[PDB]
Formats: sequence, structure tokens, C-alpha cells
Amino acid sequence: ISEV
Amino acid sequence: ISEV
Amino acid sequence: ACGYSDRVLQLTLGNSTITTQEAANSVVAYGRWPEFIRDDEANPVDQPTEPDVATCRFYTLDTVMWGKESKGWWWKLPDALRDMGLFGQNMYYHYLGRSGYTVHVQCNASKFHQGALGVFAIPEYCLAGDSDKQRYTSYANANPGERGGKFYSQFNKDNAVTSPKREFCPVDYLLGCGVLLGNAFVYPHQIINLRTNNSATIVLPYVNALAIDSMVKHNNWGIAILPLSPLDFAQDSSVEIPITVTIAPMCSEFNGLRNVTAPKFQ
Amino acid sequence: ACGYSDRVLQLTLGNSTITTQEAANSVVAYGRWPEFIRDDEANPVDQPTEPDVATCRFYTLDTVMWGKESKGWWWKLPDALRDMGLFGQNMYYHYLGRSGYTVHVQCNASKFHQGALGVFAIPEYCLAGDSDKQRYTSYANANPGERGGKFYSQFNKDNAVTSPKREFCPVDYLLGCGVLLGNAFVYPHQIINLRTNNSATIVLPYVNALAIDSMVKHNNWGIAILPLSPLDFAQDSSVEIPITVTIAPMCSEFNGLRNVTAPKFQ
Amino acid sequence: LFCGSMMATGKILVAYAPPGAQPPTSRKEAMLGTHVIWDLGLQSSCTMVVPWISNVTYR
Amino acid sequence: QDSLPDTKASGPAHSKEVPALTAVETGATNPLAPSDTVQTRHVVQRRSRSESTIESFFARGACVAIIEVDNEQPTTRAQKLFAMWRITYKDTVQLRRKLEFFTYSRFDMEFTFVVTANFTNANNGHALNQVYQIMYIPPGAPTPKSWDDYTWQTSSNPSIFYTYGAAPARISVPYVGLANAYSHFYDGFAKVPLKTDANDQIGDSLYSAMTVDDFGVLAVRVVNDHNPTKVTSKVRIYMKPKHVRVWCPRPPRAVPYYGPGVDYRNNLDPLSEKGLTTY
Amino acid sequence: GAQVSSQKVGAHENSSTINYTTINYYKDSASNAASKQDYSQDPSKFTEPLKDVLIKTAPALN
Amino acid sequence: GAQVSSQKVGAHENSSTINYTTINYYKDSASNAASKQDYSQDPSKFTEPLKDVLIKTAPALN
Ligand SMILES: CCOC(=O)c1ccc(OCCC2CCN(c3ccc(C)nn3)CC2)cc1
Ligand SMILES: *C(=O)CCCCCCCCCCCCC
Ligand SMILES: *C(=O)CCCCCCCCCCCCC
Repeated sequence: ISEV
Repeated sequence: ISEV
Repeated sequence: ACGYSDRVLQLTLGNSTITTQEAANSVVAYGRWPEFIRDDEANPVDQPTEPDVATCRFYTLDTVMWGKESKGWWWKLPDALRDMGLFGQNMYYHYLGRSGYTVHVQCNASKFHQGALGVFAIPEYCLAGDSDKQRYTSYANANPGERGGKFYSQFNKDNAVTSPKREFCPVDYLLGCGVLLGNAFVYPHQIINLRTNNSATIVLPYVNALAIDSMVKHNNWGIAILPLSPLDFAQDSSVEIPITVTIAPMCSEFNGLRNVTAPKFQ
Repeated sequence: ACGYSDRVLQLTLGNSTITTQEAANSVVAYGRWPEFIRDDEANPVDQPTEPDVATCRFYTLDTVMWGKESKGWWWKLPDALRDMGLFGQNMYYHYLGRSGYTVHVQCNASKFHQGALGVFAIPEYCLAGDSDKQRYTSYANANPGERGGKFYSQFNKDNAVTSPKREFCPVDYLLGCGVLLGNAFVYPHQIINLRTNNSATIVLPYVNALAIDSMVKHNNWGIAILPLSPLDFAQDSSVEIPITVTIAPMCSEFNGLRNVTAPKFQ
Repeated sequence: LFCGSMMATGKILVAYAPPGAQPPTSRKEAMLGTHVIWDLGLQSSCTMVVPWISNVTYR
Repeated sequence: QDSLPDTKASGPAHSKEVPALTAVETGATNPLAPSDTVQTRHVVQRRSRSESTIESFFARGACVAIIEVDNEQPTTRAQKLFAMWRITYKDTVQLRRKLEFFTYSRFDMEFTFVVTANFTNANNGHALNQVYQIMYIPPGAPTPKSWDDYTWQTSSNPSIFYTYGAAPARISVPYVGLANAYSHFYDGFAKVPLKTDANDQIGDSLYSAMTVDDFGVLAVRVVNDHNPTKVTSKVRIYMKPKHVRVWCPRPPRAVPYYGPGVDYRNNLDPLSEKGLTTY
Repeated sequence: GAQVSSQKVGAHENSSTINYTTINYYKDSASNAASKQDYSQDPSKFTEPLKDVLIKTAPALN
Repeated sequence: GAQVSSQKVGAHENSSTINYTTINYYKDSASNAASKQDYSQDPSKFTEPLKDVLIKTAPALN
């Protein structure tokens, strides 16, 4: 995933 | 995820 | 210790002091004491005016007489105070103004008199009108100032289409607004039961959907005083006692100064 | 650095801003900036009112026209401001009031016009009267408010004993008070020399023998504007330019609140 | 912006009155509200900021 | 865990504590329980107030409007080829009464559109499936004069394109109020009459009314060109408040509504007749 | 970014904490469903707006 | 390959950072929805295209  |  | 009581109060604001030897504790409307607009809730950017002791003091309105036929009285705030010394001036010289209040209602009698006054503080007190016409009550008739208004026992419709009175028709058991009086207790209130107390003291915060608004275009609080139980004395059928309303502005602040507003109350 | 100047000023008080591109620095009367009454110089014990931005702002008085025959103009303070918005209200609703001021006097023309205005700020400006009668000038005539008064070139005595005018007779070279005008420079002043500057800015402290006094009974400062050198232009014998006086209250504080004072200016 | 000749001088009052009262018909009334006194000179132009003073959060 | 307070085993009393006595004049309600006036047992309470939360109370789609729109041959007279509706919860009475239990509210709004249609005339042939265009016109934006004019180009206004037979159309709207809360009641005016006014109509206003167009309109049309035979249709609008917060409680409307304000006209007799000593 | 929480089980099948999963598909929070896990508060501001709030066993008016 | 980010919550339900999830299904970036997390910039290139940009309190023309 990629959490900002 | 986020488990409450 | 010493001998203090729930029934003996002193209210001191500015150069004014009220003493009561027979009160029924005091209500702080919705649990909130009056306060100033915080920087994180602020909206007009201009530096406000805060007149403190010159506007936040006890103004006593003209006395009304309670008698056996009395149906009820009502005032709007800030309207009731529009002509009260430096408060009224600050109110009309600025576009914006907020205020909290201490309402102190006065009614004394004797151990042999009888009756119960319902003192009600209502947020956004919208009243019903005259006519077939909806939302037709005029600014001049909506705002009686110090004089206040009265309730009626039934709906007598303003019949003359040609030259309409454009007034309110406040029916007592409908709280003048389409709901039942017995439920008005969900609103901040006290009862002046003549065997128990001479007075009622309700402290009011500024309540509104905005931090500040036009005091000249809009009333925030309404004061409704309806006799829950009628005035009675000995056997004298035309008994009559005075009800005196004393109000003080609290944490008053003003924004948007310019030339004075002169409304037409004619 | 950057390019700043003695002649280019910005005065900002409350919601009011003045800009001048041709000033002559600015005078602070007697070296003292306006201030509030200190606890160790205090005398009325009641909590004061301090209206801040609603009273301490720039009020522009009615413009006067300077012309070839103009002998002089004079105003008194606080009198000049008695009807200026919330300041006047605070002044008349309280027994006691103190104030400092920024006086900004305006007179512009052209590189081809000529003349010099003497702008004088005087403590306790007592003027001379009409008559044979001593100290007979009436409150109504002593106080012209915003309109101010004028100077005269010679003493024409009010002759009619029967119905006396009870007015002042201010003779220009005697500063209207029995002394010579050339010495008025011992008082806080500036000169509007038309080849040098459009304006004069005098800042004034509260000066008095008391910390605070009755503003309605007593003027603290007097503003005298006498043409030291007459207005002249090209060769047009009836030249005429506007002189505009703009004044702001400073560090205003009020004591002894009660009902409003309504003086008789009739 | 003053677009007059350099030899022309003048002082102007420009104002903003927040809503609710009589719209100003006289300098005397305009004086009382937010205002700038512009003096004409080498700096050709004057800016008056109309400050956000309002009851609602968005007009 | 969200259950209510357990009941306490309480016993006999002989004391100078008198909780049964109070004074309602003070403005307060006595915080009593059975254990103060009677002997109680210990009950472990499992009951909860989960359905009466402000959210659960409003969590239901309520009908607030029926917009009637036709698709027929554009003739030269008054027709319903397109319709407009001022958005409001006040045309209906049911949701209006629930939201009016409170003075102020703040929420997001969900709109669900049930479209239904039918044949008007016994028979002129039939119609192919109709597509509906619901355009939101916020105050200021140009209102359509014609069913196929340029405003329907909708370059910046939100529009819904619904196809008959499909699952009902649905969208969400944020808290769009000009204030920190929607006012369900406004004790005021939008204009004030000044002494200096020319006529006395200049400063005249409707009592309790705020903005003229308040939130704008929904414009509806059949995007289809007209069939020979006419099709009448109804767009039913369901409204549901979500992520709800409410302030200052008010008494429920006890007499029938008479317009947008609090005005009453008739049926001012809400209560039944029942004898004082009759059960 | 999946959100997981316990259901409050009413009628239990003959089979203990049962969970449900939630995921937001939209950037604008207005687009979200209702969480319905709502906390409560005291009646007090309404049932006792008093400056001196008194104990139920002591005289209301002293 | 799931993308997770914080929603800017406007009207808060009575229940704090709430997130939403995004996944791209297509190879061609043109096929993607709009991220709408857009950064801003100065008016300057337009409001002050000056070679000597001056301080607002100093004379504009010196
Ligand atoms: C002042 C009393 O009224 C209300 O409190 C109240 C009444 C209506 C409310 O709805 C929000 C206003 C509008 C804003 C946007 N809107 C939209 C927007 C897009 C579409 C396709 N359809 N409808 C329709 C509703 C919200 C509050
Ligand atoms: C956090 O949500 C990461 C885990 C995502 C698991 C797969 C979800 C598949 C559905 C993605 C929904 C995209 C909606 C715009
Ligand atoms: C990164 O995305 C890995 C996690 C994927 C979780 C399951 C997603 C299920 C949907 C896959 C979409 C395929 C689209 C072409």
C-alpha cells in the first residue's frame, strides 16, 4: 500500500 | 487497516 | 458556615447592585456563563469595542401590573434594551454586536397572596401573526422595545385585508408559536411561585448560529412570562401586583463602526 | 534606508487613516505622549469606562475657507467634539472624562500660492469678552462646538446694555486674551507655510491641575489658527483655499456614569 | 490613481461604511466609518482596504 | 458498552434526608430514581439508548418533494416540459417536525431520487426509454426559460443524468450553510426600515426569513425529444441528514403548520377531552 | 485503509465477538456513510442549569 | 498497490482522522480519476512582475  |  | 443561603443573593454589575432575600437559587442557561469571542471563533477582522461597566450594568424596564385577568408578557433581546443608555448607542452605531445577559425578574406579595409565574428564556423566539398572510409581521410590530408585548387567550384573526395591522397574535397555551406551553420547560426557566420566592434570576450566554450578528436585524433571546397559576388574594376579586424586569448586558462586544442607525418605529 | 521621510506620514487610529506627502515632522506637546490615569494619581474610585477604538479615532470637523480677509479661527477641546459619535455620548453620559488628542490641520495649495498659517495648541485658552462687564461671556457663546469661533482685527465693544450679546471679542494680535501674538510660540505649535507643507500635526496630552475633570464644564485645550502671513495668489485679489481640521481623542477614560447631560445651546 | 498634471494638488476622503445604517450622503457621515485621507503628491495613488467585517462566515 | 445504569438494592428508611421533596421553582428537575422513594432490588441493566441517538433518530430517507415533469410535443402554451423546485424540507410536514425539535443543526445531506412515469392518453403509439436531467441551480446562476435552452449545458452546475428503470439516483451534499449552523428558526429580518427611507417598502421584509433564494433550485427535464404520445413523470425526492449534530431543544409542533414560519391558522385544539378522575 | 469494528450481536446463532469491515471510496467526507457509534452526554445542562447545583437528599431551598 | 489518504472532514458526526482508499485499475494514467490534492503558489509573477520588488511600507517611487 502507500499511505500519505 | 485500522481495528477499533 | 456563618449562615449563607440559596435564597439570599447579591448581583453586582458596574455601578449597580441587586439584593434579594427570597430567591430560588439561579439558572445559568444551558450551563454556559457569558463569554467574549475567541480568536479561533472570530470572523469580523476589525478591532472590537468593549465598553465594559458603561454598558454591562442593570437596566430596569418599565413595570407591568399583574392582575386576575393578566394573560402574559413577552420581550425580545437586545430589542428591550435598544434605548438603554450607552448600550443602545453602541448597538446602533455598530453593524455588529454580541451580548450575554443577566435577567432578574421581580414579583413580591405576601404569605396570604397566591399565584405562580413562569419565567422563560427562549433562543430564537419566533412568534405567530395576525393574518392569513404568512411571515407578514412588520419590523415595527415585531419589536416593541422596553414596552414589550402581551399574550392572548385565543386566536382572533386580523380580518381587515385593506389596511392590515401586521401584528403578532401570541396565544398563551400555544406559547404564541404553534407548540404547547407545558413543554416550554425544555427552555431555560424559573418559576416565581409566590409562596416560595419574590424573584427569578436567569443568566444568558450569547446563543446564535454565528459568533456575532446584527443586533438591529435580529433578536437572539426572547423573554416570556406566562402565569402558570393565576393571581389570587384573600377574596378581593380585583387584586393587582407589580412585575418588574431588570436586565443587564454581559460581555458585550461591538464590530463594524460607522454612522448611527436610525430605525423607523413608526 | 529604503527612502523614508520627515515629510511623509501615516497616522492610524481605530478605523481611520491619514496620509500626508508634505508634512513638517510632528509636535508632541510639551514632550508628553497621552496616557491613562495611573493608580497613584487616581481620584474618583469607581471603575472607569475605556471605549478605545470606538471613541479614539479621527473626527473631521466642518471645513473653513481661508481667504484674503480671513482674520483667524479658534476651537476648544473637548467642545469641538461634543457631538462626535460615541465620543460625545461618553462625554455627556459621565460626570468625569479625560482625554489626550492628535490634532491634524489640513491646508493645501500650489507652488505658485503663498501664505503662512500659525497653528497653536493652548492650555486653558481663556478669551476676552464683549463688554464693560467682566467674565460675562455665556456658556452657550463660550462653546461653539464644531463650528468654532473667529478672531477679529480690533476691539469693537458690544454696546447695548439692555440686551447684551454675552459673546467673546478675540482680537488677533492680542491672541484674543490680552497678550501679544508673537509670543504664542511659547505654546505647542506648528506653521503651515504654503511653500513648505500642506499640514500640521500636534499630539496633545491631557493637561490640567486635576487628573480628571468635567469635560462639560471645562475645556482643557484651545486650538488657535491665525494667518501669520496672508493668503496670496498670482494676482487674483479674491483667492480662497479650504482649511480642514481633523481631530482624534486619545487614551479617553470616563468616570461617574449616570443619566445623559442635555445642555442648553440656545 | 490621480491622472492629473504634476502641478495639481488635493486631499480626498475615501470611505467604507459596514451595513445597517443610512448610506452616506455627506462627508460628515462618511467620516464616522472606515476611511483613508489621501493626499495627492509624488506617490500618485492611494489604497483603501475594505476590511472583512460581516455577520455570516461567507457572503 | 452502552447500557443504562444498574438498579441498586435499596432498603428501609428513617432519616433526615428527604429526596422526595424538592422545589421546581429553581428551574431544575429532581434527579431521582426508584431507590430514593421505594425499596428496590439489584437489577443488572442491559438496555441501551442506541436507537435514540441524534443520528439514529434522523437516519431515514424522508419524502420532501414531488416534481412533476412531462415529455410531450412543445406546443405554444403553459406546459411542464421542465420544472423547478426551490430546495427545502418545508413542503412536507414529517421531517420538518423532527428537525424542528432543535433550534440549530449541522449535517451533511443525502438526496435519493425515485423517478416514476406513465402514459397519459389511451393510445398514440408508445415511447422509447426516457433519460432525466436534474440540474442544481445555486443562487446567482441563470435559470432556464426553455426545456432545451443553453443553461442545461451545465458546465459548472452539478447535474444528474438518470435513466428510467435504473436503481434510484443518489448523491451527497456537504454542510453548505453561510453560518456555523443551519438555523431552523430565525427571530429576525433581512432588512431594517430606516427613518431616512424614501418609501416605507424599501426596508420592508418577511419576518423570520433570511436569504431570498436560500439554497437555490433543482431544475428537472426529460432530455428525450418528444414522442407522438405523451409521457407524464414524477421525480420523488427523498432527503436524509447524515453526520448530524443539533443544538438548543424546542417543543414539538402541536398544531398544523401554516406556511414556512411558525404561523398558525386553525385546528388550534390539539388535546382530547378526558375526565379529571377518569383512568 | 480498511476500518474494522465489532458488531453489537443481538440474536446469536448456535455457533463471541463478530466484526464488520468498512472502506471509504470517496475523498469528500460528506460522501461517507454514517458511523453510528455515537457517544452520549449528561442531561444536566438542561435538567439542572443551576449556579449552585445541589444534592438530591438536601433541602432544595435552604 | 492501494493508495490511502486523509479526508478533510467538514461536518463531523457524533462519534479524529478519517481516511479514503484509491486503486488505479488502468495502465494509462489518462484513465485515472483526479487526485484533487492541489498545491498552490504566489500571485507574485502576476501581482508584482518587478525587477526591483519593493517593500509595501517604503515609497513606491523613490
Ligand atoms: C434554513 C432552513 O433550511 C435548512 O436547514 C436546510 C434545507 C435544505 C438543505 O439542503 C442543502 C441545500 C442544497 C445544496 C445542494 N443541492 C444539490 C446539489 C446537487 C444536486 C444534483 N442536487 N442537489 C440541494 C440541497 C440544508 C438545510
Ligand atoms: C486500505 O484500504 C488498504 C487495503 C485495500 C484493500 C483492497 C480494497 C479494494 C477496493 C479498493 C477501493 C477503491 C475505492 C475508490
Ligand atoms: C495493491 O493494489 C495490492 C493490493 C490489492 C488488493 C486487492 C485489490 C482487488 C482489486 C484489484 C483490482 C485490479 C484492477 C485491474
